[PDB]
Amino acid sequence: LLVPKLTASVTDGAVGVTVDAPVSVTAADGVLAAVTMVNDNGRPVAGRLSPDGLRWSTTEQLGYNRRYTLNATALGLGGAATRQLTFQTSSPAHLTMPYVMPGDGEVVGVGEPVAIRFDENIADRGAAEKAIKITTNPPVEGAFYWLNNREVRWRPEHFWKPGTAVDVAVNTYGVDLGEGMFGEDNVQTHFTIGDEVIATADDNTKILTVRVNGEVVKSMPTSMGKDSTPTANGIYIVGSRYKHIIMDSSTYGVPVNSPNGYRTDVDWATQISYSGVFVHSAPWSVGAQGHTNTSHGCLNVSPSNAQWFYDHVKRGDIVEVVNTVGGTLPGIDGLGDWNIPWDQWRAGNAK
Ligand SMILES: */C(C(=O)Nc1ccc(OC)cn1)=C(\Cl)S(=O)(=O)Cc1ccccc1Cl
Ligand SMILES: [Cl-]
Ligand SMILES: [Cl-]
Ligand code: NA
Repeated sequence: LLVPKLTASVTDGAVGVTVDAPVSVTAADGVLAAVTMVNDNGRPVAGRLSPDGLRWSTTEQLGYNRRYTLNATALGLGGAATRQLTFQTSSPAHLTMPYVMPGDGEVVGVGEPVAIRFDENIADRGAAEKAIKITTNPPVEGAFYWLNNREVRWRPEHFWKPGTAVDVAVNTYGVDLGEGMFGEDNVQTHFTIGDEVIATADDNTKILTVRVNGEVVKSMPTSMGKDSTPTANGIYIVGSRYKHIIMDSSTYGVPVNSPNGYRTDVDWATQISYSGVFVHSAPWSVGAQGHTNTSHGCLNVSPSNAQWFYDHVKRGDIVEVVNTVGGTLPGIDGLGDWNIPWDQWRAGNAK
């Protein structure tokens, strides 16, 4: 004649209960006859009893700064049992919203990292990383690395293989991300890796050679940064692409009428670094393309070739610059992720 026993995922009088998980009640030596949970305003939280009557769980996300009262009743062959539990959830000092790139359903190149950018500084980087679940198919190992206080990146050791599915579940709602900062919401994104496209700009030849799945499909002469403002070597990730884009140097503090000033509407511009390196149309430098470097760091190419590049590259394709007189693109540029050695990237910078 055992009385039914009830087990809850919460404790009476608990405080700071995180809302990153549903609340459940389980019955033994009997079944749940009724389970209810209401907040301080009397409003119930949606839940569902399992078909066998042994498990009840909330199906609606709980809220912050709330007081919940949980009531459960179990009936068994041996009698009846009831419990009442009250608890209070986390009271964030501030919330932060995550933003994920690339976009959901996108087809990206083999260089595209997963990016999760928050709208606030993240004090507990480890908590953030733990709340982000990455699925890859075919599965490959990857690791997180922070570009700054708000944006973390995830990538494998080598370029993605085409045909790879990437699933990104940012499960930050209810997660304490440090110093009272909690996740404002969850985000779900999924994308796929398309064709391997790798363009190599070699300063020795001043040719930009585009290889699609290992085959050279296009060669175009280029003029890169002049010796005083050279184009950094390294691996660049293709970012945004513009049919045309207005650029004004005074926007960033450089007068237009200075030696390094400019104010023009640029055609067929493909971004390959946050620092400002673009592939774009440079009709004025057609003669120097393939012979001498004349730009401020951009890879200048012909109008038809710049349009060709715009048409044939996608977000996440790779541009690799070699043999310039400049240094190496910073790994934390924003599109320079691949320039960090794997051992450093894997080790991370969570602490
Ligand atoms: C790239 C760049 O270096 N463009 C460039 C500078 C100078 C010359 O003279 C031959 C040719 N191309 C960029 Cl993103 S920029 O910051 O310098 C803006 C700019 C300025 C002039 C022309 C095009 C562009 Cl995108
Ligand atoms: Cl630049
Ligand atoms: Cl720029
Ligand atoms: Na309360």
